[PDB]
Amino acid sequence: KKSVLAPVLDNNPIALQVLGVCSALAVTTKLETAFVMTLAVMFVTALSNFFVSLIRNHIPNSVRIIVQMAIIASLVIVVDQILKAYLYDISKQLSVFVGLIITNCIVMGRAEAFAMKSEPIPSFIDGIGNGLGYGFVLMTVGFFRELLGSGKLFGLEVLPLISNGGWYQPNGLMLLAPSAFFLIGFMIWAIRTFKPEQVEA
Amino acid sequence: KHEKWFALYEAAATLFYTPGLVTKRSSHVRDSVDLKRIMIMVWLAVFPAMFWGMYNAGGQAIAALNHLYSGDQLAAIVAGNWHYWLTEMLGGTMSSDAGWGSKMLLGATYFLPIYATVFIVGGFWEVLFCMVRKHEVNEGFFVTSILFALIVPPTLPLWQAALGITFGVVVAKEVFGGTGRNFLNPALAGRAFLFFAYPAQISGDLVWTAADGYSGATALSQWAQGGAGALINNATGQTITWMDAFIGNIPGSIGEVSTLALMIGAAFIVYMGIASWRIIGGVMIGMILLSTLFNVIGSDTNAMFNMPWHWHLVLGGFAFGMFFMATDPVSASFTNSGKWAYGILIGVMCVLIRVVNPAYPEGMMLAILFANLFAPLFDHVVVERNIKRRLARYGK
Amino acid sequence: SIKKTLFVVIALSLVCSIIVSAAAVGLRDKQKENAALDKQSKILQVAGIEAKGSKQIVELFNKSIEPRLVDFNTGDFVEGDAANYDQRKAAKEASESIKLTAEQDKAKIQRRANVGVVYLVKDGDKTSKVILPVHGNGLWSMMYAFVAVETDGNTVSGLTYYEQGETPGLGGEVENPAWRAQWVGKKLFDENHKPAIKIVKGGAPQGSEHGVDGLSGATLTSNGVQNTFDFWLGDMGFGPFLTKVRDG
Amino acid sequence: MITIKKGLDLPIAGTPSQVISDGKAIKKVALLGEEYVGMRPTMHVRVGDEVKKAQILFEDKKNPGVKFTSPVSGKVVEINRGAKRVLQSVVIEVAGDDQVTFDKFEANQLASLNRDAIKTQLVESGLWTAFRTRPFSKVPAIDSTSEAIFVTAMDTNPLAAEPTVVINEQSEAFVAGLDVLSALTTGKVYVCKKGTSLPRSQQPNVEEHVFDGPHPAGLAGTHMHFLYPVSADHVAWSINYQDVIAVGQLFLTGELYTQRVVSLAGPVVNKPRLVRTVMGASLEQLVDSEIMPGEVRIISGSVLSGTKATGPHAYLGRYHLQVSVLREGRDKELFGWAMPGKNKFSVTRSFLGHLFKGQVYNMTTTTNGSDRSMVPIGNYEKVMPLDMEPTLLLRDLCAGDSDSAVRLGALELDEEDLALCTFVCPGKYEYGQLLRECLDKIEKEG
Amino acid sequence: STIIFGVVMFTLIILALVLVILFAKSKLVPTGDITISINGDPEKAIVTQPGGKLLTALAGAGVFVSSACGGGGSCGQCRVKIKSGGGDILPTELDHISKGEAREGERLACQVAVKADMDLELPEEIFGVKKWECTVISNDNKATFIKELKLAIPDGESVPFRAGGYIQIEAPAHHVKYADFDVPEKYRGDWDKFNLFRYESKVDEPIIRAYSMANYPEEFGIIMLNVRIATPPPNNPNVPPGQMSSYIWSLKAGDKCTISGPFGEFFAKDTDAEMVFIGGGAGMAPMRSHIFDQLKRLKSKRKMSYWYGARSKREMFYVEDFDGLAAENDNFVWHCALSDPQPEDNWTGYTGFIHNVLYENYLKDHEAPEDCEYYMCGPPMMNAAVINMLKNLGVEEENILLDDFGG
Amino acid sequence: EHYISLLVKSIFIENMALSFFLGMCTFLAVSKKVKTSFGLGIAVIVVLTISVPVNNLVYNLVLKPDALVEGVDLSFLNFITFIGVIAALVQILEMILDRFFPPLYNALGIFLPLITVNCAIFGGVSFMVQRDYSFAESVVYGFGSGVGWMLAIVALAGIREKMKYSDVPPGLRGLGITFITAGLMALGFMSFSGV
Ligand SMILES: Cc1cc2nc3c(=O)[nH]c(=O)nc-3n(C[C@H](O)[C@H](O)[C@H](O)COP(=O)(O)OP(=O)(O)OC[C@H]3O[C@@H](n4cnc5c(N)ncnc54)[C@H](O)[C@@H]3O)c2cc1C
Ligand SMILES: Cc1cc2nc3c(=O)[nH]c(=O)nc-3n(C[C@H](O)[C@H](O)[C@H](O)CO)c2cc1C
Ligand code: FES
Ligand code: FES
Repeated sequence: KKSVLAPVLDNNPIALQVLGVCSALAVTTKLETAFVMTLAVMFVTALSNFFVSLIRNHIPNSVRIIVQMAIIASLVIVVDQILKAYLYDISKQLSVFVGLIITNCIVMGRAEAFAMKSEPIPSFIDGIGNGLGYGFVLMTVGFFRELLGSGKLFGLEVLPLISNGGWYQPNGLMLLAPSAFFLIGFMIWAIRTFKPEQVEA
Repeated sequence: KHEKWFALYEAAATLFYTPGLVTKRSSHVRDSVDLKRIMIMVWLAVFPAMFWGMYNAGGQAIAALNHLYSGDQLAAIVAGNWHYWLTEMLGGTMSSDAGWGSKMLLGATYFLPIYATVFIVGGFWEVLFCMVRKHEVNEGFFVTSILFALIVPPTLPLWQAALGITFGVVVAKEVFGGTGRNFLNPALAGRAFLFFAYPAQISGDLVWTAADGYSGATALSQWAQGGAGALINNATGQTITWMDAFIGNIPGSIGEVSTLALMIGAAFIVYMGIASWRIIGGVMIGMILLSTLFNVIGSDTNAMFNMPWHWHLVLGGFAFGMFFMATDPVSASFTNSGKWAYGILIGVMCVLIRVVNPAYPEGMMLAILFANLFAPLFDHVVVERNIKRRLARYGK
Repeated sequence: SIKKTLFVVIALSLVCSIIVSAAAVGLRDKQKENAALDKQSKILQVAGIEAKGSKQIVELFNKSIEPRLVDFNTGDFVEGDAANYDQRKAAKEASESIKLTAEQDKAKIQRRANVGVVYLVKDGDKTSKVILPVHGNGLWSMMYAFVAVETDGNTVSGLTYYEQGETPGLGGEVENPAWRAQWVGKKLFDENHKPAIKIVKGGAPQGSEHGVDGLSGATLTSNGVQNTFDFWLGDMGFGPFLTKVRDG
Repeated sequence: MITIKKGLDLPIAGTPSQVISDGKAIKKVALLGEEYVGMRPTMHVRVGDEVKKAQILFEDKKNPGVKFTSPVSGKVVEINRGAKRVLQSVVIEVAGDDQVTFDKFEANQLASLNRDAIKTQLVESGLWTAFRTRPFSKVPAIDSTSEAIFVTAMDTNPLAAEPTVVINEQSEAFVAGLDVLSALTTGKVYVCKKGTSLPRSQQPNVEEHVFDGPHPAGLAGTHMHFLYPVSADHVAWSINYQDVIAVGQLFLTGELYTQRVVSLAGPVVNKPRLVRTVMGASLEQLVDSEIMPGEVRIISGSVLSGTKATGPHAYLGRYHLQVSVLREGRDKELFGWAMPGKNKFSVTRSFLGHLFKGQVYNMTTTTNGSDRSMVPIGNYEKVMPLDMEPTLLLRDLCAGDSDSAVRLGALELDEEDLALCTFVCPGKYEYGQLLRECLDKIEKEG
Repeated sequence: STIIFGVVMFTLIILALVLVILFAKSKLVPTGDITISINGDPEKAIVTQPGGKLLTALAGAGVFVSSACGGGGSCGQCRVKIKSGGGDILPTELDHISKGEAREGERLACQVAVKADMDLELPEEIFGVKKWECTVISNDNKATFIKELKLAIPDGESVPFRAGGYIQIEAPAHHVKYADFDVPEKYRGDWDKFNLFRYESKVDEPIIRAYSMANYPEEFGIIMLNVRIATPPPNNPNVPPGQMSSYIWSLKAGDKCTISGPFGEFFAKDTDAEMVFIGGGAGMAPMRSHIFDQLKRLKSKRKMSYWYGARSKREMFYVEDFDGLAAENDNFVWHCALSDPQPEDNWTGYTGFIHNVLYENYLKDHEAPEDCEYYMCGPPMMNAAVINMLKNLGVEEENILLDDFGG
Repeated sequence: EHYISLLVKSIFIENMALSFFLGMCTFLAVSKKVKTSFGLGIAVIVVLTISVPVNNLVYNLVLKPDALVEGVDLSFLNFITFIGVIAALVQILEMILDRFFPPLYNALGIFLPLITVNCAIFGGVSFMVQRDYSFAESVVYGFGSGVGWMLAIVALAGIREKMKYSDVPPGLRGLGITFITAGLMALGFMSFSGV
């Protein structure tokens, strides 16, 4: 339990580490896409970590990148096939970042730092925990962005819009690039104020 | 008690009276210039622009109302908007025969609320940051607030102004340490926040004239639509001459319209040395060069290609941005050659956005932000060349 | 030991290869249905037919919608795999597309497919309306839409912008149900058989035969829509086909 | 020859009469510990000890072999130490005439003396402390040598003495000192002066360079930047004209020469003028009965770069050849920052004062504002004639970036060089202290 | 059919990529074993295959480099002079190596990656590292939390060390219980109070630690160490106890202990200035080595004072030796300050913290405290207090020598 | 020609860093010194201009639907066929530089490890695939994307060097202020969005 929750606030992959930022600023526009991305990242990272741990003893070590990318890419391709089969609209919304999950620095970070020198079960659980932390950041950013940019949560109208005879005027910036940057920065600010040990000297 | 308010109290005490501080070391005699006087000089430089902006906004609103409505209908609308009947109660008249006094009063009714809201909200954020961080309140917020209030449509909602100034002060300035420690322009940061977050209230045809129910495109949009021949003032039905744009008798933000008032204030501050004439010269050089290039190339489908440089100067917020926004010293480059490059980049980028960017009729703010991003690179190039000279002992 | 490294990488690239290839091939058929049902649902929505769920969508689309291919140059029906026709891909190839000049390219589309796909909605054994896919360049990105034309060939029964990248609130109002519903009852052509649908800036007069209110503060997107409807109803667009529909 | 156009001449009222007179008798002299950069004293005397003219008072732990000798013969009365037992000063009450003599040579052989002999005599007499290595403004090491010794024969500091007047009466001593320096230097001696004629040394090593322009032209750092650019591996020594006269007198008469001509000046000096005194003369006694009533600040050296003369530090500096007395500007004015500055001096043109050309301002010590973050408006570039980017270097100094500051030329600057940048700073930053901190960090890490 | 074609194309592409990588590695990367010259002697030149850190290659050879943090580049005790090769200095090294030493060529072997021919100028001390399997003479308690480990070197030989130096003791995997420790009843009060006997230490792999000597060079044939028990802190009792400290406290007479060295960098300055020694806890070990070395070997006449901080009388030790030195040497004096003397101590001397007593009694009236050389070693709190007090007295950091135990 | 328009699109209008949030982990990490940021920019330029055309060839000659055997498309092997090629080319470039071009290896090869299978490279190649680009167009697009990414990272490095004087609140120091700076950079860079 401690290791699963460790990368949520104590060692968050995006707040403390800088892994997985690229997907955070792109798929957070909607909570549906953000949540599906969290699930996909958790699944891919956990399975890749488990397999790499299973093959953590006999690897070329000369094409290390090729081998540790083959498993990740196969898993990401299978996940892409599933997402295009089930939840095709979500796959379309994710656009190209479904593929980028192979290069998502979280997966390699936990494949090399942990899965290469750990037992398969703890490697899988650590991958699940890191995916959970990344998805926590993703869901917070996406919640704020969707709520303040469309007045909707998971596609359900929460704040009535003037265009639909409501009262709330959507904030367009929440649907653009800088909003994700600012939200991540301020979330890091809050996390590091509540956890001063992470403050950088 | 009340120590938590000390940071604010001192700000008042230092504002009314100069501190009795004396030099402790280094040079025992200091220059009479202080940040307070520089900020107040910049604040006074836009006073002619602010007053003429109020007058122009009032005149445009009155002309549009008289051109649209008449008779009892006019009275009804005058009773429907608090600006109009507040002007009436104060002695002003909404009729076409209104003098300069009534127009200025209506412009005040439209501007003073925005300026007051911006000042209060931004000052609350600044003072909150100072008290929480045990800093001393700076005077840059005065210039930031006035400039932000002078670059928004007269019909901007008060809450939108509050959000814009909050973004410009907190995200762009305070998180970077406050006055003198940021790299972006707070006023333009807030204006861009409003530009990209609530484009409906800071763009189009229904916001640049204070007359409710009136839809009129500005000079820049009209030029883009149909070239120089399309520059017609619907409210008065009279063509917008170059002199009209230069004086500032056109729809637009409060204080941006008049190139003459901005020229006077900019000349005063530039003579005082507060504003870098190198940045202004660079902006002029870039705008002139790119405008002449586009004119030479020409275009049968894009009218903007045929706009002369002098029309670029007097249209939109080019003058205001060049004088009181491009000259922001903190966001500008810190080297003279870097200042020239920064100004040239600002001018070129503004002309590019004006001409070859259909989405944005004007690109002064976007150009300034883009050049703010790259001013450190010009500084880096200049210092690298200087260091290369130094390592050669200056050829000695 | 290069031997062991090569053997292990080969075995890995065999097992993961089998997994990936089997997953891709097995789901390939399903990928087609899932991709198609979105456009089918959009056709049902514009057609005025209500459908919920994939099964209902496919059933109703097969029961009531007949896709067909039309030649723009001659405005006549042609034989082909209309159900499996990709107009977007066809427009990108010189064999099944033509390059539009500056004068003819009113909608600012680089290439126009030689053969387009329409959808006949038939209440019974006879067609009740025709859904035409019309697309044109907007302010930010290409906007695609379906327009429902009555059998008379002049009246528009509905409109839906199923693909449009524009600023929400300003340019995204094409998705607003009220603006789309404002198109119902409008006439595409005038008495002379010339395009007449106009997007009036500032609000069209009430009851106008061809006047539709433009998007507020979004003159550029409205101009793009007007250019789209003027080009696609012209001689080089669906004009001849609509004339044939008018005469049967 | 070399003309400076970027600078600022402070027009402070009370310019010296440029006539040398006899100053008040001095019955107390002192040596200031903090006047020397990076000096950790090892005391050789105690309170009540009797010292001769050139008897060692304390030695340098960081610079072994460097001897700080007394300026006058007398009895040590006190050894003032401040925070952390830092040697604030050593005070000697003048008494008697006992002196320590050295070798004396004729003027026709000073150019042919061995370098080691010159170094030994200078170090023993304590005159070696006159020199200053530019990269860090420290006294040169005993065994070290330099290929560029800069004789600052010009004084452009506000209310500064005219070096021509002082030199004309000690021409023989100045020429002897120039010859001694020419023999001492490994390379050349740079006599940086104004257009006015000064005594010339026939030695080819000595070269005269004319610098014309505002105050910065008269600082040693500017001369080195324009003639012998300095770096970590290129060290240039600096010495003032009066110290050159002292060297000449030491090598001619064989006795330490401590007489100096210092300009007593300032808005509150009744009769500003050049007065003869001794090294480290007591400023409290020097300015006795020569100051207007009121609270005033006495400064050793120029107002732009000087030391407050109060308590332990109320003694003439080793490298200071001028006393400036200012008024304490502790009065608070209502909206004083918004009034038309008819009597306000500023590098910018935001005050009416600049309109009245030729005006003289009774400048006080008031900061004319509060501490604020640096907001460049081009003042630093206006007042910095060196081939540097002053604004970015000052930002480096403020941020403590020692490496970046060095890359931009911090090694070539002394606290006096940045005095004008401190003067024209809207934020009221004391760049001298920041530069000294950065240089100390560089020396410690290096 | 599609599956097979896709599979074969997949295998072909991956195999081609990996084959290109392998062929490039073979043709481009010289597999020839690297050679590093140590001190310029051909005999000491070490031929090691590419890969690994410099510290491992040096340890494999006959030259041993002191290392505490290991392969982390954190302690900085493995500094080496790399005249050529090794590339640039990585950022982590600069944290422990200053710019001037970087110019000289000081680098961390544990952090330096061996990838090309390198030239090294390791000193004689690092070159001349020797090991001994000494026999434990006695491990009696000299205080509540300090034990004196006496080691008889084999064959009566002596470690060629210098006063203030230290050695490195290595321990294998073991298991010890605090109950087994032979703690005299006189020193069992605190152990019983805090139930310190509960703790047990288990080590699964060989480890090595540093420890200073309590004997000066002429004390032939013996090595004396003052080892403090690194018990878990009271605020964190459940954390594992000190590994090496517990291991040494578990040793008894006749046990065999493996040591290596000598090492050290805290050495007396060669000057005639006065010397002020400040000691706390285990700091008595190195400290003693100096004073005796100053009087027995060097026979120096420098004025010397020693000041030891302690809690109670029982915490003190070596009283007879220092008292005899003071009686036989008029230029040496010593004092002990007890922070909390016990009623049974019947103490009438200095009380409180050592730094306060030293300042009030000696440095306050000292005419030139800055001219004295201060050697100091003790607990981190005492260390910080003493350093702050001395700095407030104007003593430069050079005159202040600290033997930081890392506590 | 159309190549110049494509280059300007890939540099300014379509910026891989700010407009697409690609390479942020490295873009927000090594964006501390202008020199290192410039070096990584050159490395990204080289890797992109070498990978985009090679992957374009592989896609147009092997993975293109109905290009080897009629009735079969190997589109499901896109992501991996690109990632493996990118990794192989990056490592090969590193090794050739280290053996033949020591100065280039130190200037460029040092930063390749970070670039290996980097997010930006795969993003650029996948965007190339999502569109129809010829070999010359692919080369121009890759070089332009690399130059735009270098521009963004170098500008951020310069901004951070300038910020060295800033007094950032604790907690925002380091990553948080860098994120806010990147957000402001994107706000500035959206000027070309309408183009
Ligand atoms: C040059 C030098 C000379 C030295 N000389 C001496 C000397 O003369 N005498 C001497 O006694 N020492 C000396 N030392 C220190 C010695 O090397 C050891 O640091 C010390 O003896 C501790 O030994 P240990 O391995 O048992 O402690 P460690 O195993 O390092 O334990 C450290 C402390 O932390 C606690 N701890 C362990 N794990 C945790 C955890 N997870 N959380 C919290 N706390 C934890 C332990 O209980 C213990 O109290 C010297 C060091 C150096 C560098
Ligand atoms: C000549 C001058 C121009 C300024 N222009 C602006 C501006 O356009 N916007 C703004 O917010 N602050 C402006 N300021 C105030 C301040 O310098 C600016 O906010 C800095 O970016 C932060 O202090 C200006 C100050 C001066 C002296
Ligand atoms: S072993 Fe610690 S620095 Fe190398
Ligand atoms: S750079 Fe790390 S996820 Fe893209």
